[PDB]
Amino acid sequence: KGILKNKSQKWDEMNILATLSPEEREKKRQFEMKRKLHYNEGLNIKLARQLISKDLHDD
Amino acid sequence: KLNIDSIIQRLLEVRGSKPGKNVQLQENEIRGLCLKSREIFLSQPILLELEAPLKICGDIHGQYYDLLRLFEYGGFPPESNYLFLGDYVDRGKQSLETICLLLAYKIKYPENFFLLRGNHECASINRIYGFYDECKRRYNIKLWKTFTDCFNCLPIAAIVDEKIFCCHGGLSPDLQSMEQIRRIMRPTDVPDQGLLCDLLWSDPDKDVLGWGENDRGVSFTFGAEVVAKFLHKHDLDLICRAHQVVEDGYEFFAKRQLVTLFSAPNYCGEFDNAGAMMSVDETLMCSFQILKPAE
Repeated sequence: KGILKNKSQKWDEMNILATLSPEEREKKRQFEMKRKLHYNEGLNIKLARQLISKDLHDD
Repeated sequence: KLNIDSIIQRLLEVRGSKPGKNVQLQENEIRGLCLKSREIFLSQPILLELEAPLKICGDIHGQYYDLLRLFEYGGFPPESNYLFLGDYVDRGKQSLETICLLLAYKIKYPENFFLLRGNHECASINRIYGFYDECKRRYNIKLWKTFTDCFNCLPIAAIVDEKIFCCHGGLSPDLQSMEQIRRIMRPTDVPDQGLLCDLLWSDPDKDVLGWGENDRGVSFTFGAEVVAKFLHKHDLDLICRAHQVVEDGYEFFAKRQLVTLFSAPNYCGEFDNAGAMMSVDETLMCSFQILKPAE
């Protein structure tokens, strides 16, 4: 039986539990920096397009 | 004529194996999957209205073995219903297995299995971040072109029982009415700015008031009050999105009114994060199933 069509949302508090510091604050900052560095896709959009352009022109 | 039961069977054959074992489908099967799924996407709404119960997953980024871990935990289709939030390809080693299994399940259970579009389901990112190279190494450029056409037709957002809004990225400064989503025509590429860009690119930010600059260099950040106003205005309870690796697989924002889900543990051999999947039961009670990082 399908669920495509075309009450209140709650949290399972016991599930959430079951899943500050100068060391932990440092660990968080390192992660945030790693993540910022990793997400660089915005830098290469133009190049990606120029690559799609000229490979189209091969035909 | 395309044998879906065979394709699923062969893709699932590697279930017990050492991570990284390839499944080699024939070229014509892969493009069979693309052409048939494209049809199903175009035939269903661009803004999905869905009923609970269902499992919601975030980014997977070619981590096929981890996708199999998710189904093991949540139950293989059709034991459970699934909504994925996008970003199936790139970054990982096995984009093709990942997308093929997902597209196969979409074709076999078109009303119990759902895929949204992520920012990596777009040629402007695909060319560069692994998928194209995968396609050209194992098949040819032409196959990548076929996937592009399929991706261009993916739905963009979902509302679960009128209470949970789901998209890959987040809100848009241009999102005033749900009808604005419904109006987007497919097939379509992702524009450099505007509503469709934002839905796939934006991020929540603790330190921002209203709408701010995004470090990605595309789209925006939004603050907690923005999330609060949106839920209030459209009479919703929760925003569910993906798009950013988080350490525990999931992370709350704005007093639990938004949650970020990320389903790839040990993300691309560069992080040691958990992956999470969210379970939504019939009463909309939400719980989290974690894939812990390797030890």
